[PDB]
Amino acid sequence: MLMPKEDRNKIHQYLFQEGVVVAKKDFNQAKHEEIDTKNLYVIKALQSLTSKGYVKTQFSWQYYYYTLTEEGVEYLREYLNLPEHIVPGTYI
Amino acid sequence: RKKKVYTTPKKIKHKHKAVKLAVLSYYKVDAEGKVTKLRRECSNPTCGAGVFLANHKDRLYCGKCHSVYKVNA
Amino acid sequence: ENVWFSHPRRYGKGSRQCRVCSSHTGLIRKYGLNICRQCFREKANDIGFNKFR
Amino acid sequence: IIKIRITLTSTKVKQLENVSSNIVKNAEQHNLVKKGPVRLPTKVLKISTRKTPNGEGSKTWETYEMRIHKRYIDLEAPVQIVKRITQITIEPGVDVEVVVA
Amino acid sequence: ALISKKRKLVADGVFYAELNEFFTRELAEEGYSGVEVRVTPTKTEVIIRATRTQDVLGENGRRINELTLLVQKRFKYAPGTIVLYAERVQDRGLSAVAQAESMKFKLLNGLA
RNA sequence: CUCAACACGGGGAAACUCACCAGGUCCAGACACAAUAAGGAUUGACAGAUUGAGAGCUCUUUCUUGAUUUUGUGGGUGGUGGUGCAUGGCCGUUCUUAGUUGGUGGAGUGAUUUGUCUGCUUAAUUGCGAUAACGAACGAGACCUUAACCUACUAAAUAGUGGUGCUAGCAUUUGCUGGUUAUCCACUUCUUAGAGGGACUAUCGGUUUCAAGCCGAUGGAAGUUUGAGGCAAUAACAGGUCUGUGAUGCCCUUAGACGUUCUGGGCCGCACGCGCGCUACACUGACGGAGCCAGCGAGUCUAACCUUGGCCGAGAGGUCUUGGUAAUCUUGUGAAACUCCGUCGUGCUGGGGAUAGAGCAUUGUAAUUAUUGCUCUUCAACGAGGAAUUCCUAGUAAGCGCAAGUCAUCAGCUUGCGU
Repeated sequence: MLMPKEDRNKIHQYLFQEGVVVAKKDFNQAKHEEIDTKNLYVIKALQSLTSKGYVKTQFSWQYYYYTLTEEGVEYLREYLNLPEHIVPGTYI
Repeated sequence: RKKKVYTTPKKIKHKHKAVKLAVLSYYKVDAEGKVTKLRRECSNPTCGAGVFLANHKDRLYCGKCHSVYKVNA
Repeated sequence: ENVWFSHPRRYGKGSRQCRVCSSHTGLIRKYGLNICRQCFREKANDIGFNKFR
Repeated sequence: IIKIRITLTSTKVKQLENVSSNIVKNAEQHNLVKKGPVRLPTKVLKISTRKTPNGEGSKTWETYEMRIHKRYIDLEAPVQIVKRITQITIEPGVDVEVVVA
Repeated sequence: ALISKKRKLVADGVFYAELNEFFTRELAEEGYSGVEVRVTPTKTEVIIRATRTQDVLGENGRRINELTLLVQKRFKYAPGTIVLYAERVQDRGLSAVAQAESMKFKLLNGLA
């Protein structure tokens, strides 16, 4: 993917912010409903993460389900943020 | 369907490879040390004096825009 | 490339599709169901469509 | 006091009638005029698929039904006791809406 | 609101079937057996019927806070208006869904 | 491709569907390694050429972009590509029937057998009985849904009825027919739907071994298992489906692609043979006025669904509004056959409406290879259909339309419903 760097930042921060992405299996879907980027970018960015680890995907009823694993939460820190921040629902 | 014939002329032709010229960022340099504008800047408020207007033949064309900035001269 | 998905899909079988398998054949869109004939038959029980008479 | 209306809709007979019974039981626990449960005609929602995938075989047809039972009770009550009776009788499978006037 | 009860009651059914197929696919390794929704005012609630609740309820609230987000992202619920519970199973020796998954995973370990 | 393919794939395909044909783009080739590469890995583009094309496709030109890409090596992914004779699931069929199997005992060296049967009876391996078997299990039945009955219970301005006010007409004598969105009161026969009652072949008579049953009459809303379904064994088929599935093994392909997407076209092309049907061959009819009667249902919030009423128009249709998320409005769906009065008058005629010409509209980005509707004109075969052959036993056959599915538009199809 070309996927310009200011759109990795929107995708990767939101995955850090909540820990989950669902995103609607439909390519060329023109501005995904939660992140301000395209829906094709959301599906293909997190395919790159999944093949190397870092996130687990579930597919059901034309929808994806992305869950940030423990090897990905530590990696996504230095990509975007500083330490001692909790991505997932681990925050009580 | 057994095979393909490709009656079109045998075109495995591809795009220009974002044509690799030499170093090109040159306003012009005089001796010690000044520099002056050539291939002048754009009239766009969103082009903050950093873009070069190509002059092909009686055209001034900006590349910051996707398609079209025509201040022709 | 500005012609990539440019054909309109606003009516007819190309626009609608199943919400379980994304097919265009045998769709049921009564009461806004939008499930194929074969998919609906496998999960009519979960929706609440039982077979009495 | 205020004129109220409670509308009940479900697909289960046994789970709905006892909820309306609790509504009326709380209605004459502290007495007030009933306009008791007026049962609307039951709705049968029919889906007639064929039987199969691919069309091989005798042309056999199925019909599936969902039954919608609807009941509305037109009460009047003081403003205080409205919230408690609308919140106590909450049961799975029964959809309750309350119209203010 | 502003939807007819014919389309409302059907949409509740397809919502349940989508949830059920999600948890069969997701909680396959935890012996999932079913769900039921309780559509109430003020946070409609969902109960998960799975044998190993100590696995479904992950470490320190993970693995069900994740599933709470996954449901409300996909079904466009307001935050905090859905909660997910896990009470275990009523006599797992008598559920055919749970005994088929037991039969399935025993086969995948190379049992005769 | 016999039943068990041929209005079947919910298959009524203008694009989309779409798998096929002539062509054009794109990667949506993840990751790992190696190379190029901040003296720039790469990306995008105005105008012109070019192209079906306002595709920067590709080229001319010279701007932009910046480390995500590119190239190569392995892979990854997708596939309505193959194999249904490698499979799952689903379905059809054997099979509109009554059938199937353990345990213990008995017979036989054994495969197997008896149980599971001479007779009678039943829709039924349903029973009475007989009995080297006894006691059982599934199927049938029982069960569930639905249609019939309830002047009984529970009450209903989202269903009615009667009285009452106000009011219209006619008669006038106190009556009859109406209107009045809640004017008010009362009630639940009709309507609705919860809980129930009700049929058990009841009573009587006749038949048989005197049993299981059967037949006739009476009563009853109901006497065929009360009617109709739903459900539905053991064993199977090389039955159908990989073109329902992000069900799936193996094979193939994977960048000039069999992926995907876009413009066009095709699936509808006609010497001809077959299957399901529609309209007919007229007087028990056609046409014109007039009467006027259903039941099942469907319907729109961030989207234009069902549409009343007024106005315009020959019509199709248009327009201004309205009601309805619905026992409330469309809708009493004022359906059609049917009924009454008249015109026709035994003539392929005023039966029939194929084929064709011209116009007006509607859906749609788009109607040519007529989408469909309407108006005028054109007026074909067909005079009751050979051998064959289908379906059907009572609110059934047949006639007659209506709603829904498919749908944006298209119903000569189907699923139901009533007359």
